[PDB]
Formats: sequence, C-alpha cells, structure tokens
Amino acid sequence: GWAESLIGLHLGKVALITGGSAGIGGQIGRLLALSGARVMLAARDRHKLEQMQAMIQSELAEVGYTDVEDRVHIAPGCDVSSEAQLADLVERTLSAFGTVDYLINNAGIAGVEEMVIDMPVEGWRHTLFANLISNYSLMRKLAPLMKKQGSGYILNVSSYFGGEKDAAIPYPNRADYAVSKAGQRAMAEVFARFLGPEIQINAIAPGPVEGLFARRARLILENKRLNELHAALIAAARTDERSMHELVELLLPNDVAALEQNPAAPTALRELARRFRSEGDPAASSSSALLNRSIAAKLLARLHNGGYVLPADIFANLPNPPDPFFTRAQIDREARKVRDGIMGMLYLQRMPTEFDVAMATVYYLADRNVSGETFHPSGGLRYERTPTGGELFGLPSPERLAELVGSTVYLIGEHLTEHLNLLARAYLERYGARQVVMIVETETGAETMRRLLHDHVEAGRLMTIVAGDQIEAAIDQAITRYGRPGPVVCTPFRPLPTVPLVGRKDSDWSTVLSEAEFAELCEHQLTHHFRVARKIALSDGASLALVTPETTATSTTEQFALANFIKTTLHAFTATIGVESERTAQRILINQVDLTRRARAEEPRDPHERQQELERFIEAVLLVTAPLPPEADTRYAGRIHRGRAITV
Amino acid sequence: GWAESLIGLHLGKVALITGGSAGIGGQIGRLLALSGARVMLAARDRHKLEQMQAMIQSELAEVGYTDVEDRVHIAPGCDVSSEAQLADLVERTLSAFGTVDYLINNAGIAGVEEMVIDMPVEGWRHTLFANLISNYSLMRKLAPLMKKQGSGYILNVSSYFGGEKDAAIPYPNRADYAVSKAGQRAMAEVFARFLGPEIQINAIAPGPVEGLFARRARLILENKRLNELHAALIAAARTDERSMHELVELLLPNDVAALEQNPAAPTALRELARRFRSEGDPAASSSSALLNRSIAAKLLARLHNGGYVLPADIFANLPNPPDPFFTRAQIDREARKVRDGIMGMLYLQRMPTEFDVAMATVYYLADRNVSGETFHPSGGLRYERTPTGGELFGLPSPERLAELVGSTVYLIGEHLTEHLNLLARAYLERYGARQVVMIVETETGAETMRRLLHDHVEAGRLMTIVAGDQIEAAIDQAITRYGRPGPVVCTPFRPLPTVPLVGRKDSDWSTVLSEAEFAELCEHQLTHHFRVARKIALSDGASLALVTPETTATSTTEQFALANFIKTTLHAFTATIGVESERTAQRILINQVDLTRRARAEEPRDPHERQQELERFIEAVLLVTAPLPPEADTRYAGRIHRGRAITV
Repeated sequence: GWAESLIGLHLGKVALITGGSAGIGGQIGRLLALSGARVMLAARDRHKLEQMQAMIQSELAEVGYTDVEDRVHIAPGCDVSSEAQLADLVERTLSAFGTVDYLINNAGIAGVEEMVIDMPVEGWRHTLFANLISNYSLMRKLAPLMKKQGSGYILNVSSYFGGEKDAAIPYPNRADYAVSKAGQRAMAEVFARFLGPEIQINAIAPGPVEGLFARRARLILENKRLNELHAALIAAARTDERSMHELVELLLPNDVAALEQNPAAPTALRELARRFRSEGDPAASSSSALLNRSIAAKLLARLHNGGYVLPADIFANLPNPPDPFFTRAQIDREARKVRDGIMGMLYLQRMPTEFDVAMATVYYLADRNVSGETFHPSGGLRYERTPTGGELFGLPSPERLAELVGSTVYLIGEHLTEHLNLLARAYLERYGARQVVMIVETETGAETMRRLLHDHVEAGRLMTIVAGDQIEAAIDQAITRYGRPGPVVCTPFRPLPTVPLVGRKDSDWSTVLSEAEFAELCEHQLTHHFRVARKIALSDGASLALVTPETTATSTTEQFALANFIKTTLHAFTATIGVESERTAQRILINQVDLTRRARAEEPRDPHERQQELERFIEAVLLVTAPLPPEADTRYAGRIHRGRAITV
Repeated sequence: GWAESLIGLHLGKVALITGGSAGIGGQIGRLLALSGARVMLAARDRHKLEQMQAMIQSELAEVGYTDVEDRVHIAPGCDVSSEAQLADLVERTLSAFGTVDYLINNAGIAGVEEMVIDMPVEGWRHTLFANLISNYSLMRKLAPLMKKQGSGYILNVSSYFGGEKDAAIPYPNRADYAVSKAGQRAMAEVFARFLGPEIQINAIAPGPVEGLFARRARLILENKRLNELHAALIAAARTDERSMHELVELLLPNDVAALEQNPAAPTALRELARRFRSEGDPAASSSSALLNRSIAAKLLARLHNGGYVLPADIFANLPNPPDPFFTRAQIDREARKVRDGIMGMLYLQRMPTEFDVAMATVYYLADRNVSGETFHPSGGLRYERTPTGGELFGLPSPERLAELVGSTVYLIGEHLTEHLNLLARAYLERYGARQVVMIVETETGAETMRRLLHDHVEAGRLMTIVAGDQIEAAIDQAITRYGRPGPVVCTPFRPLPTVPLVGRKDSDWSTVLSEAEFAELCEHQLTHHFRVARKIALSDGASLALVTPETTATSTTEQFALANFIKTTLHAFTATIGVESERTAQRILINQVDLTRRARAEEPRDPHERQQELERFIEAVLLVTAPLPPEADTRYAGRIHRGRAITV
C-alpha cells in the first residue's frame, strides 16, 4: 500500500549506490529497486550486503517482480577511499547492467571525530578520500557513458552540516567530515553548468536521522579537561618567564587544590584549578586530580606538535587518580545534554527515519528540471549558521593596527608573488612589524621573493624558508629561529589547473580533470590550509588568514568553477575551526579572505580597478589579522572576529 | 500511466489552492485532486475556473473517481488582495469540506513592473497585499483549525527571484514582486518553529517556467531613453548654475544633433546626445529626436517627484518625432536579447513546464519531515546573487570620510532615539557635516530628539521635521528649506509588536498577530524604507542606509522572529534597488545595515559589549554613507558599494 505510488517511478533505470548495505543508502537502493530500477549495492562488509540484497529481492518478489536475482546485485569488499577499488566497482557494475543512469554517491565515514588541533593529517586525508574524492572519481568514470547515451544523474549524499549556498555551518570536532560534506554540495553547484544538458547533478542534505552514548559523553568530558589544561598552559607560557617544561612540572603532583593554593603558580593555572574544584563532582577524582595518563598523553602530543620542548617521559611518574575520574552522574548529565541538544534542533520535534528520508529522495530523483541544487529531504533545524561572501568592509581600528608594531609575521605562499610582496611591505613599512618570515614551497619561489624583497632581506627584516611538502617542519624551523608568530597569512602554493571539466560527447575524455588531479586539487587547495591552521593554532599563532586562489577577468571558465568549488568547501573548514577555537578559549582568530569571485563580470577590467582590488586585499588581510587589544575580546566581539569569510 | 505513481498519494486531504484556474496553481489543484485530495480552487475569472474544474472532474472520472462534483469545488470572483474576500473564501471552503489540510498560497500578480523611482506607492502596497499579506491572512484563518486537528501544511508559492537563505537575488524593475516573493519564503523560515510540531510551512521557489514580447522590448527601449535623459539632467543640475527648468529647456527643440553641437549645453547632455547618434538606428526617429510625449511625461513625473520645480505644461509644445521612434530591427534585437537572456540562465537548456513543476511540488507535499525550507522544483540557474549577513567590517577610507565635510545629512526615525542621537553627533562633531535634518514621525519624537540634541539645535546645526504618515512631503520640506541631502539614514519609526505568533491548541487565538497587524508590520518595516528609497533616489541623495529593527538580549522570541522576517524580506529590496540604480547610471549608493541578529546568544550581554555594538553601528553606517571620491566609483568599486547588507 505504501509502495503503490512508488512502483514504476524509475522503471528501466540502472542505479549504483555506494554504502548500500545499511542506513539511508540501503533504503535508497531498496526503494529504487521497488520503483523499478536495477540496482548495484556497494559496501565493505559482505554479510550485511548479502542480507540487504536478500531482503530487497524478497520484497521485489512479493510485489510481483520476476527474475529478482537480475534486479539487485552486490559489490562486497568495496572501500570507496581506494581508487583501485572504485575502478573495480565501475567494471563490475557495467559488466552486470551496462551504462549507469543514476550514480548515488552515498558512502560516507564519520571521520577522525577530533578537534583540528588533535586531528592527524593522514586522518583528514583519509576522510577526504572516502567522502569527497570518491564522489568525483565515480562521476569521472560514469559521466562519459551518461553523456554518450544522452542522460544521467549524479546524486551526492551530503549533510545539513555541509552548509548551504552562501552560508557555512560550523561542525566542531568534525572539520574533516564538514569539509567533505560541503565539497559534495560544492561539486554539484560548480559541475552543473558543465554536465548540462544531458546530466543532472544535485546533492541531498538531510539533518539528523534515526551504551556507547555514555562512552561518548565521557570522551566529551575528557576532551573538555584537555582543552582547559592546554588553553591555560598556552596562555601562562605567553606572559611567564618559565619554559613550557617548567610550567608542565607544576601539574606533576596531579593535585588540583595544591595548584590553586600555590602562590608562585601562574594566575591562568590557579584560576583553572579553582574552576576544577567548583565545577567538579566531589565524588569524581577529576575534582582533586588534574589529569589521567590518557589526557596527559594527548596534552603532551598537542605541546610537542606546537613545537614546545618537553621530554617524552615527563608524565611517566604521573600519580594515577582513583576511579571514577568522572562519576556516572556527570557522564549521564553530559549524555542527556548531547541528546536534548540534537532533539532541540528539530522544529517538528520528531526524528526523521532512514526510510522516510530515502522515500523523499527517490521521489526527488524523478524531477528532470533541477541541477546544481541541494535538496533537504528532512529539515526544519535550529542551528548556528555563518553567512559567507560579504564584500563590503574597511580597515581595522588604529588600536588593532597598533598591536602589529614589533610583531613577528609569517606569510605562506608561492604562486601569488605580487600579493606576498605587497603584504610583507605593508606589515614592515606601514605597520612596523619587527620581521616577516616568508615560507615558500620551492627554492625558485624563495629566490623570486628574495629578489622582490631585496631591501628587507638585506636589512634582516625578511627571512625566507623553503617548505616543500613539509609545511609543519618549516613552521618549526621558523619558531626555533625567529620566534612564534603573531599574524599568519596562508596563501596556496599552487595555481588552479586549466584542463577541461567535462569531455565532448563522442570523445574518450582523455584530457578531462583526472581522479588523481582532483585529489591533487584537494591537497593543494584544502589540505594545505588545514595543515597550516592545525600547526599555527597548536603553535599559539595570534591570527590566521586563509586565502583562496585568485581568479581574474582572464581566468578560464574551468578555473572559475574550481576556484568557487574551493571557496565554498574551505568556508566549511574556516567556520568550523573558528567555532572550535572560540568554544575552547583559544586566542587564535581564524578567518578566510577570498580572491575568487562567482562571475567574470565582477572582476577588475583595467589597471585602476586592479589597484583598487590589491588595496582591498591588503585591507581584508589587516581586518582579520590585526590582533584584538586586551579588553576588546569579549564574548560578543570574539564570535564576530572568528570563522568569517570576506571576498576581495 | 503518468498518474500511476500519483493516485492515492494525498487521499483524504483537503486542499485550498489560490490562483487555481491557470498556471502552476491550476496544475497543482489538478494533480492534488488526481492524488486523492478534495480541492477548492480560488481565482478571479469565473469562466477560466469553471473550465479548469470541468477538465479536472473529467480526468478524475476517467481514472475511476466517483461523485467528482464533490471532489473539486471553485470560488470565483476571489481577489486575494482583499481581506473581506479572503474571509469569504475561508467560509466557503470550510462550509464545503471542513478543516483544510493543505493551504497552497499560490495566487500572485506580476506587480507594477517599474523601477522603484517610477513605482507608485499605492502600486507597491497593492503588490504586498495580493502576494504576501494574503499568505499570512489565509494562514491566520486556517492554522488554528489545523493545530486543533493535530496536522496541517502551509505552502507559499514563492520564486527563485525571492532569493534564498543568506543570499538576495536582485530583480530590476520588479522590486515590489521580489520583496513579496522573499517575504513568502521568510514567512516559512520564521514561522516554522512556532507552527511545529503540528504544522509544516515551506516555500517553493521555481525558476522560469513555460506579439506582446515585441511590445515589452519597445517598453525596455523607451525606459532606457528615460533613464539616460533623467541621469544626465540630474548629473548636469549638480554642477551647473542653471535650474532644472533651464536645463529641461535645452531638450524642448527635441533635436539630438543640436543638443550635441551646443557649446553652452552641459557636458553630461552633449555626451548623451553623441551616444544617441552613435548607438541609434538612423531609420529610427529616436536617433535624431531626444524624446516623445510619453517619455516626456514620465521624465516630468520623475523630476516633480524629486522636488524639482518645473511648469506642468513644459512639454506641451514638444515636437512629435515621426514613426518609427524605435525601428522593428531595434525592437526585435532587444526581444531576442531578453529571450536569450532567460534561456541562457538554464543549466539544463530546457524550459520547465507548469505540469512538471506541479508534479515535483505534489510529490514534495508527501514529505512530513521538512519545515522552514524552500524547495526548488525547477532550478539549475545562472544568475546574479548578493550574499547578505556579513558582520566583519571596519570604518571607510579617510578619503571617503573627508567627503562628509560640509554635507547635509538626513536622519529618519523615531523609536531608536539613542542610535539617532549618536549618529547626528558623529556626523556633526566628528566629520564636520554642515547640518543634520532629523525627520521624525510625531511631535513627541521631535521634542525627544530636540532635548537629546539641544546643543546642536541651539547652534542651528540640528533641524527637526515631523513627517507623520507623509514622509515624501516631509522630504520636500527638507529639500526646499535646508537643501538636497548627501547621506541619508533611514531607521523605522516603529518598534516591533510583542503579540503571540501562534495560539494554544484549544484556544480561539484572539490575541495572536492579526491580519491587520501583519499588514501594519509590512507598512512600518518594509513600505517605510521603500517610500524613503524611492523619494531619496528621485531627490538625488548621495547615499542611503536602510536600517532594520533592533533586537537585544531582552527582545521577546516573537520580536526575534519578526525582526528576522523583516531583515530577509528587506534584503530583496536593497539588492534590487542597488542593481537598478547601478545599471541606470544613478549615483546613489543604497545599502542595508541590520540591527537584527538570528539568535539571542549573539547579542551583547553587558555595558561593555553594548558600547562595542553601538560603535559598530556608527562604523557600519559610515561605511555605506561616506560618498565615493571623484575617480573611485569605477564599474568594479561601484557594484561593491551598492545593494549590500551588513549585520551589527
């Protein structure tokens, strides 16, 4: 009865559904098959996939389909993070059914589930490969066949937490996931004009959908302890003569009351210990002990990763606090807080089911007049939003600019030599920065910058470092030799590629952006900024401007599309890390400055307009990098000056 | 066969569809009835409605429904712009079917189809009544019954041209229509939390859907002639000793070549006449004659409406140019330009049909997990977008601020006395404005401002005018007595109401925001700014900041919803008038400064944060009102400084 309006809706269509053994993907495959499509279900676990296939074939036979074994195929052991496995999947699908009509890019992993400053770089990369690069890879293999037959559909299964057009959605402790989700949407938004008229490309962005939850609440409490201890140590080290090593030594007796009562301990640590005592459960050992071995190891990793010098065995003798570190009452109160928080987002006060979200998606797939859209099959959500794309701004206050006098500035980049030169000269000549550390990618880049900045190089004001693919080690060299940075400007080392984004109908697409080229694009234009943001925040940088690629009136149409893909995708990272930093009492101000515009007609057309643009660039960078004075960083002003993006 | 997946989808539902005799509305009513709903179709023309009803009943009988006369009812002579007619419609619907399940707010009019500076105020109001106020009115009559039964659905039929969350879409020559469309979407976005869990409220925003077109192209050419003549006369009057009367006298021989060749004619007019000759078709009389009687009457209306003094019979003897004024070749080239422009927006390169858009809408209506959303049943569009909601900005350049010395400032408002006082004092004490004209609504408001600004009142620097409901006449008084304005700041006279937005389930809703209160809200918070924008642009004001209502940490939850409704809706007006002004070579810079935030948690919580907010307010107003210096207003910088919005 419920399937009566579904049967026949997609008759004759061939669909490939990744992550098709469970969740929304399993339901999408089920309903597409009931609607008449022949489906290929891909997943890792063979058993789960075989059970799903059997349940679907059984339901197909129940409603009257015959030869059900020919309508539902499976591709077990398929790990979408592997390019070789994606090639095998396409070969198996085409061998079974011929040309794919619908590519349902559903497979997704949760990701690292850590704040950026605890996120391994290889972990971030793995999330991008599984959740985003896999979507491009499957489209690159299937779109040529779709265009040749004259029709096709690519559906990327994004999330509400991937943001929307002109608004980023911060997703703390999930930056890798949020970026992958936003990239899935951005891919649909920028490829639509290229894939049209033959192929439709859209995203779906569902919100939340329907023992370990107590384990997760305990992990939140352990993360909160880590954050508070790390923030206070970082803050104490800024204004104390003691080294980070000597400061960490105050924590070794692991006694909250003794730290609070120590007249010689820095104010940030004494005030923190007071908070541990006040806010703590007296039955919990976390109210009398500062940390445990697990928090201590994670704290040590943060300090080491921020270039702070400490022996690896500093916590070897740390007294072990008695169980419970956090009481069952504390853990249950945090679990209820998480639960009520999610439920509280819902305007309709009811959790959508995977079945209902899939039904709405399968009806949506019948619509032939949409491309570049993000459909919300579930929605009505109360959640923090960060609008992006504002272009009307001015210089910061003279009080914020005065804070630049005597500062250590780090500039990162290579391709944008003119921007790098003007920026170094603005900080040194106009705002009295003590020194600029120019971190480039190659020796050729280093030489070009040294020649452009010869006067400041000879005066010892401009120092150059060659990073190669080792940006973290390059920042460590800068820290040891020149001191920790105040303001940091991160531009991409590489320009955007100029290859086609789609091929001619009767061509083999041999020159079209390859799967490896798309991964390289994500590395140079997304991972680049993440690695810098992670390292600079850990290294106690005062501010960080993330700069997107430049588009001009002469940039190719493909470059405009890729630039806009990056700009949208990076906005998710900027908004997330900005909220993460703010919520955990980190000083760093992280914002994005966009050199990419949506259309050619908006770009400067003459030398006067170009001069106006370059001056706006400097003003935009100063607006986000001039440090906030002592009293100015209120709860109100703090949220304004973090996770924002402005277009030059 | 095509209806096989539709039959039974909405069985047992009662739907009311306004504008149900034709277009998308007619198709929505048709498909809802085929899906099993009982439908009431409302429209003005009885004949069209009777034909639609007969076609639907015939199709219902064909697919097997019985007693088809009981499934499809009509409500002829229903003009949705009339409150009395909306009450009659609800009575007829409830009498026929009982409680309405689905309210399909489809009725819409094209509106005035004029630039704001040619738009009659009563025409704007009529568009709001028909397209937006009618949507609230029907929801206010039907939502109590829906909540009592425990379920309901409100669908507002908006447009892609109504913008989206965090982005406004400029729609030149359609500001009234664009605002009505954005308000339909904003209504769904802000009422969703209040209407949940029982009632869903969403918008649909289709893009373009499938002899007079040549008539429209001719009207575009006549409008272009008007704009060029009006812009040159306004510009000439700024730097010429001749009055507007003497300047208009140069046009009376109606000879393009004689105007160009006149050594004593202002440069703006001579350069314009050169352009008429170069860009004109030699076979068209528009290449040798400046205007015709129709353009002359519309030009005279603009000048009179801008307070320029000219006799009503100034064009009585204007020589009539011989036909054709514009050749068939010129008209056909413009018609093709309009056509290709629309087609060129489409990524899928095919115009969607009313049938297909309605089908996608009827499938969407089955989704029970969405509220506050805007579904795009057709999409994939290449079009100009204006992101809104940016909050990171600074002061303008000292070159822009120097332009304020000796200026005549107009401040409009009443409720926001603190904002008005600080603004008058900033312009007079910090930036050396010659005088501030304070235009308030009432004598009590005038007295309050005079007391707050006593020192500037005694020095003859602060002048007060009481506008009442006659803002245009108040501006004319300011022009005659104090001179034309440079910068203008428009704040609302009224605060936001504090009445409930929904009623308790078993209540009569007697205290809930009435249909008359919603119309009053649109008058004080939308029409107020339109009337000011229209008058100031016509009066050659240099800049105009449109200021939305203020929300604080203590504002009621209803006030936050209404403030956000206004902020979204006004962004459509600001973006449209900004592009209209830019495209027609008008100098005026029109932008919006928002005192409304999306959530309470973002607001200042203490006196320090409040001081920070008020200083950001002044900075935001200076950023958009400081005039652009002589060479700075390039094509590039011009688009940046118009139609934008920033949140304090």
